[PDB]
Amino acid sequence: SVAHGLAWSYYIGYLRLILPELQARIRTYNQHYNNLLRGAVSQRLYILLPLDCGVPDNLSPNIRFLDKLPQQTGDHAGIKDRVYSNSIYELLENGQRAGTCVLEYATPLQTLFAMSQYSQAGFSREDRLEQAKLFCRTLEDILADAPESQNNCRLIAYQESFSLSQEVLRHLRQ
Amino acid sequence: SVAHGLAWSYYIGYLRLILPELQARIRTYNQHYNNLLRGAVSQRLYILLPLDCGVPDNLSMANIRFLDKLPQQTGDHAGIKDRVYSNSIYELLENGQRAGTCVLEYATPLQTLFAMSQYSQAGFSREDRLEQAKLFCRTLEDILADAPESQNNCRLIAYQESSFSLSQEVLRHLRQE
Ligand SMILES: Nc1nc(=O)c2ncn([C@@H]3O[C@@H]4COP(=O)(O)O[C@@H]5[C@@H](O)[C@H](n6cnc7c(N)ncnc76)O[C@@H]5COP(=O)(O)O[C@@H]3[C@@H]4O)c2[nH]1
Repeated sequence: SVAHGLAWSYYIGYLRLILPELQARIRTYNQHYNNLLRGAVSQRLYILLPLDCGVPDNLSPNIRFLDKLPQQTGDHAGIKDRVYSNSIYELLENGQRAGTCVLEYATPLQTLFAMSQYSQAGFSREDRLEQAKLFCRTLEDILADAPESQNNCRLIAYQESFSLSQEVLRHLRQ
Repeated sequence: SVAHGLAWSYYIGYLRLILPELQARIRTYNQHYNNLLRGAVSQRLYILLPLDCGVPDNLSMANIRFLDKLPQQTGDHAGIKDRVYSNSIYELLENGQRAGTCVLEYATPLQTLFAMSQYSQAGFSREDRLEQAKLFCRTLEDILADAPESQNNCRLIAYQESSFSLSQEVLRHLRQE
């Protein structure tokens, strides 16, 4: 299926590569690049999984972009020093800072949305919802048995006055 | 199907983003005379599509010699600000002498197909892999044929496996202006 391939590519080509190094990158940021009065970046990659596949290019009102982690580079598929970058976000609640975390949308959901938009893909909006859920289930089952493993990332799936900050804060507060 | 999603993934999240800016990046590189004294970088992105899905991480080691990187291109995508896209320049040797210079890379989704055939949890046989790899290439060509970003700035190089010369494979396409 469509979602089966997207989920395995998200793991094979991304999570498997950046999860084993995420802990070292976050500890580097907290010790050197963090401003004096800014909070420790929580561990773990928080992955946003909107089932409607609505992915804005700019995630950054209670979610404010702070900074980027140090880059991770590697050679892949003949591209020398392919760069992997992640963004740190501040989470506001009642005007007060409630958390800071590495946060991003699952990029394959943008592919599912584009396929529903383009007639040549032959892919309906109903197909999109079924495949989005199937993507999330496959990714969870992959991570459950993955050595790089689910303990470096949290999947935040949700369907849609929904508040995205409160959704992430609920996961960030255990 | 598996290949259907990977092809659209390759177009939506990569080719449609870098192909419209590729010509201007190569031109800027060729405008520096110390770069050009090596040899000029040909236009177009040359995409290697081995049907067996054997994709090494280092193509230079695998008559194909890494030269330099093309200046990076950045953009904001899915909440990752200033995501970095990079491409590499290779010179192709023939009888010990440089015969061509081009931007060259494997299609990264073929490594997903390979890894799926390797992992039992994917439920994906080697027969499945060959079928989907051919479906991937056809679906990618049909997308590029109708893509406004267009296939006039990229070349697909599909092949399988006697001595096989990848450098000669690319050189045959590179010499077809
Ligand atoms: N050669 C090459 N250089 C690149 O910079 C690049 N960036 C993307 N792609 C390929 O285009 C297609 C779609 O791009 P994504 O949705 O962003 O990647 C999807 C995306 O779900 C995720 N991902 C990969 N790199 C990521 C990154 N740097 N940041 C966030 N997510 C990423 O993991 C998938 C597999 O990645 P790749 O298997 O490396 O190949 C991709 C894919 O085939 C690239 N291909």
